[PDB]
Amino acid sequence: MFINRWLFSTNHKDIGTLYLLFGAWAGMVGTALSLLIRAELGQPGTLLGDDQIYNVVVTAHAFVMIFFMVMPIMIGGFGNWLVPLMIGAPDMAFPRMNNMSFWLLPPSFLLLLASSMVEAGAGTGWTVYPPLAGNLAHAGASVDLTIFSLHLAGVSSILGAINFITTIINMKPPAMSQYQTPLFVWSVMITAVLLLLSLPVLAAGITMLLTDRNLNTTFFDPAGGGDPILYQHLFWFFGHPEVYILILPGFGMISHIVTYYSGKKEPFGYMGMVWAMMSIGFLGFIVWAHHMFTVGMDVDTRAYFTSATMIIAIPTGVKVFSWLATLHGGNIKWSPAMMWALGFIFLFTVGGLTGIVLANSSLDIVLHDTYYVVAHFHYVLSMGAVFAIMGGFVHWFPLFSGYTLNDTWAKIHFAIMFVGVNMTFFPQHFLGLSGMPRRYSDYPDAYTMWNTISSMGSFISLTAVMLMVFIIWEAFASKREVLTVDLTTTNLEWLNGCPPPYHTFEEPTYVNLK
Amino acid sequence: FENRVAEKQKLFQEDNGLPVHLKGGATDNILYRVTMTLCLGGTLYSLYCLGWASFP
Amino acid sequence: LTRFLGPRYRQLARNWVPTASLWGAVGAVGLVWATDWRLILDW
Amino acid sequence: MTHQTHAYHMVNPSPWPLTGALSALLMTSGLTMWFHFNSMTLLMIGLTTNMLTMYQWWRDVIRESTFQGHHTPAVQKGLRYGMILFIISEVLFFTGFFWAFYHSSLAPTPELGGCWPPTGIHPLNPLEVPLLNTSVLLASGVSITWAHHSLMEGDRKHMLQALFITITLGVYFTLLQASEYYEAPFTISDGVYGSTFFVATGFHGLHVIIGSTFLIVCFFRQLKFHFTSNHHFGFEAGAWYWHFVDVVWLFLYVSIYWWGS
Amino acid sequence: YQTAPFDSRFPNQNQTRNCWQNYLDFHRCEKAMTAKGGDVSVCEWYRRVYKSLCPISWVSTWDDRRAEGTFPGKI
Amino acid sequence: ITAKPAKTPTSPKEQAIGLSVTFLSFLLPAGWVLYHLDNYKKS
Amino acid sequence: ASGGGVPTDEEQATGLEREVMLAARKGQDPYNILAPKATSGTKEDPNLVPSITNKRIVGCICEEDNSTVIWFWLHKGEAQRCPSCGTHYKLVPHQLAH
Amino acid sequence: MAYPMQLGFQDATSPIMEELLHFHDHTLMIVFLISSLVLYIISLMLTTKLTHTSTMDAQEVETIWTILPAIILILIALPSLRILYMMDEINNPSLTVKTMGHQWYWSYEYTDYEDLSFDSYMIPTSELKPGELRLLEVDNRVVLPMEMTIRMLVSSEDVLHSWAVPSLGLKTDAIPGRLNQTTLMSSRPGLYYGQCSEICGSNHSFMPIVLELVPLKYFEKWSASML
Amino acid sequence: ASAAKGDHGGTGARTWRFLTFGLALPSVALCTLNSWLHSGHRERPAFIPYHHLRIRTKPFSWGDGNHTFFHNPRVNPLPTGYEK
Amino acid sequence: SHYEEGPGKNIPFSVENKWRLLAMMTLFFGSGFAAPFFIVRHQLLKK
Ligand code: HEA
Ligand code: HEA
Ligand SMILES: [Cu+2]
Ligand SMILES: [Cu+2]
Ligand SMILES: [Cu+2]
Ligand SMILES: [Mg+2]
Ligand SMILES: [Zn+2]
Repeated sequence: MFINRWLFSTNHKDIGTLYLLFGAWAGMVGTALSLLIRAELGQPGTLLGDDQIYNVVVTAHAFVMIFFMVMPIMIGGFGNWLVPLMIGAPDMAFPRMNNMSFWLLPPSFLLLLASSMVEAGAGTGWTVYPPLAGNLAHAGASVDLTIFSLHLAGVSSILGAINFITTIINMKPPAMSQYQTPLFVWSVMITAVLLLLSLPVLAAGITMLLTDRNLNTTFFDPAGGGDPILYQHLFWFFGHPEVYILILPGFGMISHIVTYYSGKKEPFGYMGMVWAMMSIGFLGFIVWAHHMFTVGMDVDTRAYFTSATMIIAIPTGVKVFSWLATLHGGNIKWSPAMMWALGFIFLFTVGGLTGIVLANSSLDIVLHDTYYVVAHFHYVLSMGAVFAIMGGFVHWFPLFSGYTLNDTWAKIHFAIMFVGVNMTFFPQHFLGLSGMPRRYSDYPDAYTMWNTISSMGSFISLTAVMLMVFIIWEAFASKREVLTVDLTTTNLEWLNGCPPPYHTFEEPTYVNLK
Repeated sequence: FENRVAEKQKLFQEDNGLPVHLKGGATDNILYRVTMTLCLGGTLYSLYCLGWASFP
Repeated sequence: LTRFLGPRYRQLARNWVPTASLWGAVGAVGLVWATDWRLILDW
Repeated sequence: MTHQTHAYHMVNPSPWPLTGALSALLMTSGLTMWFHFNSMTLLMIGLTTNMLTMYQWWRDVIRESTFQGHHTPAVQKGLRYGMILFIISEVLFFTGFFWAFYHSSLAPTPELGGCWPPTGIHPLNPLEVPLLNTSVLLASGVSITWAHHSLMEGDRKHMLQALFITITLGVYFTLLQASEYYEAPFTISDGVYGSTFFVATGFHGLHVIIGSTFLIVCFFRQLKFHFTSNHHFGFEAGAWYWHFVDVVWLFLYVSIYWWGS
Repeated sequence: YQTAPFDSRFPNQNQTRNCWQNYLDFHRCEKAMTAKGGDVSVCEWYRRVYKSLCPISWVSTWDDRRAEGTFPGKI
Repeated sequence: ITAKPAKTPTSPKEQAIGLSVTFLSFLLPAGWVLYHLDNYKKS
Repeated sequence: ASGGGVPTDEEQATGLEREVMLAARKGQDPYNILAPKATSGTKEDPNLVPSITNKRIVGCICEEDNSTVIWFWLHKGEAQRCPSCGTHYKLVPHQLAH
Repeated sequence: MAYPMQLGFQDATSPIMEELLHFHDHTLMIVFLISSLVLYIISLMLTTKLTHTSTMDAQEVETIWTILPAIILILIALPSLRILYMMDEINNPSLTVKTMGHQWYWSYEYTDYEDLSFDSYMIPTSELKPGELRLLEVDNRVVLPMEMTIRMLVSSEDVLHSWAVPSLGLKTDAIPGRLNQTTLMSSRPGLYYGQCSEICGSNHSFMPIVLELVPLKYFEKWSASML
Repeated sequence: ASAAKGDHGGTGARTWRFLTFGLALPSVALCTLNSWLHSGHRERPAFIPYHHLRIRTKPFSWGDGNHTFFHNPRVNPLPTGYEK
Repeated sequence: SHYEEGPGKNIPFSVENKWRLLAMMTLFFGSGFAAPFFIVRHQLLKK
């Protein structure tokens, strides 16, 4: 019974719930790791020890938050939960395969946990670049385990990418065109395509790294005629699409949240919005090298990559401005989710603006490998991707559970986290302009002030993720059942009540062919 | 040759309230349990090895 | 040989494994006392 | 409600995803044992449960489609998409390896002798067996097509005959390639040339074996009358995969065997 | 001579080949002036350049390779 | 979004309890390990 | 060439596959594979929404190029109207279901 | 070097670093414009009881907000690219120094004439003489002539490392088997600090760079007394 | 190096079966002969301890950890030199 | 499908007793947050 339901599932709703549960827990581990990082940097000196134990921590932080919290939650959680409901499908195209996608995750996570236990773990950076990641500077099972964890997580994500594209394309009502599906669905259909094309190149890269250190190959070893830079190309070819794969579903949720709380029927410029994500997804494939400005490449190619990278601002701009245009004549409701949506719009703008700066190779020479880049991506990840997750979570919680959250508490939670993340990452812009490198367990005396303030902010964030856990408990402890939902005419996900039954759309949906 | 898909269609369409991976008999069941056993055991064995390798 | 094999027989085999499975465990226990493996003793 | 009125398939709870996920764990960690604490028992168990899972997972799929009739037109169109997409991810997997190769051969490091093929490497002759392997794969391309056409025309014997010829050519290539490996005057350990060569042609080799067991499966399904002149996706896929395989060999031949040697 | 001057055939951030080429060139010229005599003329220019640009360790190992005859370049 | 009153309301005391517990469960284990860092760094 | 031997759908198709196969040749569509064609939608010529129960979700693409489908439950009883454009829809019992 | 409570870039010791400061100011001016524009529009949208929830025509305004960002990007790109080429410019150096990253120290090689080569290691915070910088002082500074175009060639003898000196606006990764080139040109004497800008193991944070720039005369006497 | 040839506008199974036995298979036979004729056994290449070859940074997970998988002693030397 | 439906029933954990739930959530998120701390400890106690 429990087994059949929870271990042998073929239900998009239950698999989606299983994901959210996996993502939340992984989110705890990643938070703990981020605290050890700021604990180590909150006072001049060494708390843990050498850059090895420290960088092992920094590496797990990245893998956990990227592959085990953000991706599972947005794509597996909201993806599986909402997609079928938004297009009127009974389930997904491949219910069984969908389950394997999920179950591949816990093992993948185990391998990553195991890696930091055996030997001295993997202090290579999330980019696990060779020669440091090689069998000399990093002998032992650790890196190998890190590689296998990544293989599984990749197999999991492209299998799911296959499911979402097939479902989304093949399972909509016969009269509904693609230009009739909601932005969130478009958002995951496009993210699914990026995963399908980038993930395999990564697997090609790390498999080459695996043979280099166990089978005596020399793909990245100069001795045999290899090239450590070749790994950089392969990794980053996936590495960039990967960050868009991380923000796109967030773009979608934001479009849904802003529109709903503005009391609007639809988002402003729907086709412009579809065009924008498609452009973003595409340009995202031809700019990888901006991560290699100080590697010794030709000035000309270095010029190409700074330009190519900059044009991504245009489409992203039409999206920011569209969400604003959406708020326009709206009847605004200051709900928790709307608060998260507004924060995202601003904070993400700042963080992406800061990324345009780094787009310049000349300036990037002095900005690369410093805390400026740590600020850039935490703005777009800690107050971009994450803010979307929170807005979507508080907005759809009633649909998933049937129960409601205490809005006041939910608002308190935003206030605390908003202060925390800004205090944590704002100072870091300075540390980076002033020269503080990345991946250091200690720094020259001058960087003491900002690092201190920065670490204090991380403690406020800790407070907020603790409160959230409680906020979820209370919701489930009180049991206020949902009664009425607004704007369902334009929001299908809610039409079957909270929570929708195990089997929805048993009998299709009627859509006329005008 | 044969052609008896018609017999199997009937066997598998039979309303015995059994899941497809068991709808076919007793062997389905032994195969299932063997597979399940090896997997769980293996998983246990793997955890042991990791606990073992964690130490110097 | 061929006669013994049958589509119908499977339930008996499944039942046999448990009794057989239970029987198998006893031998390990029985052998172990006589065998006295230090590792077995350690277990 | 109660009785569905959509043409889709609601698959029964299967333990297979869990079983195959556990399998991946066992094989990956098992490789880690083999590579480090010199043990294969774990790797052996994983390979085992894995075959078990694939057999059963695919057995059920056959049950649900051929015996139970769940593969309505809508369900099939979805399987077509899935296969295409899968083949795509594969095309991009091989692309990492051609990138690697071209990267190395187009800009040979001084430690190689500043040339390509590196000094000390004696490349095979494309005009010898590589040329043979090429013609074998290409012929199975025409014969698998003949098979497909017989099937649609309900010609049982001929489809079987063509599918058989196709399968043996695939095996012939496997053996031929196997001998080439053994006679090759260079190894995986011979710098970047050997790496580049053995892993690209090697992964492809694995794919020819994966494609051949697939066609074999198709062969037997046909012996058992599973396929109708009009519904035989299992074959369509086997066929698409088989072509992906010739094509990859054409690039290998031209790039590694001819140009980069 | 101050230091190896700018070389048009090696105009980018990567000078690896610059070091490599001149090391070859020198030793190739050397071998010839030897096996020809021609008043044992000498190609110093190449050595000045390769010594400036090539890190010691490379030159060393290459020399050793040339010693045991495992040097991959054609001289 | 409207909802029925709580089927099983959580009074302030009840909340104060759940909030305290939630905090401790996060702060204790970490605090302990962190409290003994030096002992580890000195074996 | 020459010969025969492979089964046909008409003779070997089973389950739901067969059901839609036959149903399709009679011109009917019980498993909603096709897009329902609209009526004039007037109070007198409502769009007839077949259903296997007493309510079905109707999605109304008000104007041809609309990107937003208006959704709502159509109940057994008097004709109902799309909230954004009138357009009458009336539930009807679903015949063929096998 | 960096001082306490610093906000922006370290003071430019060389001309391209000056050039960068000005470009950054330009770029930063724009990010301030846009980021404040967005914030104003947002607060504007959320501050009225007036509603208009019916349909709104897009596209029309959609050109303004697509052509504008396009013009602004050129305004950044142009200056950026110019400085970019200016860096990879045809110059003729009067000296060539090599540096080789090693697992936890850099070694330098001045070999134009004589085979001079030494190791540069960080001074343990324990053996620092009063007034010496905690994690920045090295035992052997890399001495070079001020006011002269030097050609640095960066490589490594093990894992990847990155040789950087912010005041001069330099940063070049050190990749084994590779010779990356960079032009150093200080326009003023002094001590200029930098740090390894690439994760390389346990002591990644403890392998600094200290440039000491004196006049040619003192440079050559130093060079000789060094062997 | 060809261009193309004999068009037979109607392609059914008979056409593909025709190409199989009238083109595909005959080619496999020719090339087989060709490769059976050019079967010149190359004398094992001269051994010279080049450093970019016979790489060994970690002993192989099998045998004496110094023998590559499809090791052919006749044509593959160990790092030290030919097997025997 | 004998799968129960409705609030509190579409989840793999019991939500019927708020305090048993409290315990479960506490162990769940708690064990997740503590893991990194104990891993660092483990690494600090090796040689
Ligand atoms: C979801 C996460 C995310 C997102 C969306 C982005 C978006 C962008 N990032 Fe990225 N970035 C990261 C996460 C992300 N990044 C990470 C993880 C790293 C570090 C990885 C590592 O090395 O470890 C990184 C690193 C990184 C680098 C290299 C730094 C270095 O190591 O030297 C660069 C440089 O090009 C860069 C640029 C950009 C750009 C141009 C965008 C653009 O998408 C920004 C677009 C947004 C806007 C431009 C604002 C909105 C638009 C307007 C308001 C229009 C008007 C504005 C203008 C005309 C400018 N990023
Ligand atoms: C998803 C991406 C993500 C997120 C969200 C964060 C969040 C945090 N990270 Fe970051 N970090 C990375 C990804 C992420 N990080 C990456 C890729 C690197 C590069 C590593 C490398 O250099 O190799 C990095 C590097 C990095 C550094 C640089 C270390 C160095 O280079 O020396 C620092 C230091 O401050 C740091 C700190 C933090 C902090 C303080 C938080 C805090 O903001 C955390 C706040 C807590 C949360 C926001 C999580 C709460 C959310 C949930 C738990 C979801 C709950 C679930 C439900 C509601 C269902 N991170
Ligand atoms: Cu990028
Ligand atoms: Cu370093
Ligand atoms: Cu370093
Ligand atoms: Mg770097
Ligand atoms: Zn309507």
